[PDB]
Amino acid sequence: SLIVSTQRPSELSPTVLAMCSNWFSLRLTNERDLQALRYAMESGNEQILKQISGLPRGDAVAFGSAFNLPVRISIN
Amino acid sequence: SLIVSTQRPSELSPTVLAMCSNWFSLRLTNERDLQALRYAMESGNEQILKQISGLPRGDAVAFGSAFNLPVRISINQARPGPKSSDAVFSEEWAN
Amino acid sequence: KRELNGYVFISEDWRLPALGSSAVPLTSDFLNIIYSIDKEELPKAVELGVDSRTKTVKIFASVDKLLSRHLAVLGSTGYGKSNFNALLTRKVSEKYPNSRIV
Ligand SMILES: Nc1ncnc2c1ncn2[C@@H]1O[C@H](COP(=O)(O)OP(=O)(O)O)[C@@H](O)[C@H]1O
Ligand SMILES: [Mg+2]
Repeated sequence: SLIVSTQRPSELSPTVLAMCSNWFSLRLTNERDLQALRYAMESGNEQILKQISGLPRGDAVAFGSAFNLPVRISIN
Repeated sequence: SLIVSTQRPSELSPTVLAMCSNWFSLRLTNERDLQALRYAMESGNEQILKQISGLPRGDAVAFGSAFNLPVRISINQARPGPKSSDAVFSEEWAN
Repeated sequence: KRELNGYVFISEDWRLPALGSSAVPLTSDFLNIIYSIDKEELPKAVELGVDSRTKTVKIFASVDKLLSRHLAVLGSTGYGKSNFNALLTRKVSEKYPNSRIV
């Protein structure tokens, strides 16, 4: 098991991005991290990604192989 | 006969993918794979290759010299079928 | 247009008719003229096949005009390049095999 909580994953080879099970995206502004996240991000989801600029406090989006369709998750 | 099986055609060698005279293609997941997968076809078109992303389990797309026109075929489930050799965390956590 | 006692086909494409002129279909008699040779290479012509849309008019070609420069035959893999090559070179290169195919 490898669950790495980091903010600079670009130092990891991009080939490993294919074996992940769920993708998380908080407020991202820096070019490299967001570009790497989009580099292996499931197609068909553009509207929710571009609207991140208007996210209120504590708002986030989370989905992946466990979430069949896109969800806006606010953790209780 | 040589049969090539993989899950990343876009990262595969172009000549490896081109040593085929018939085709039976199943689901391919990522969208970025289609960039180099667009060359994979030899006797087909684009109207039927765009529905591989949504192909469910067990179905396939067949085109070649043995078919008049490309078809989407629902292959029957094999009896008996394959088995699994990997456990689940719940079985171990039972103690 | 008429020349002496028959007709001839020209390949100029800026002449247009006038308003109110009637429209007629083309008969096989006028279709023969469009797909013919220049009245002088008839004894030196080879028959290849027939047109597709109407399958009524034959096609002839000049020996000197064909086998004088580069000639190319195209196709696709798994589509008959071997088959089409064999058939076409069979029907074209019978009487005069003296040409070179390295
Ligand atoms: N005498 C014939 N009559 C009818 N069909 C023919 C004849 N000879 C060849 N063909 C057709 O031409 C096709 C040639 O394709 P093929 O040679 O298999 O392609 P490739 O050589 O690129 O694999 C065949 O499908 C065959 O049905
Ligand atoms: Mg061939």
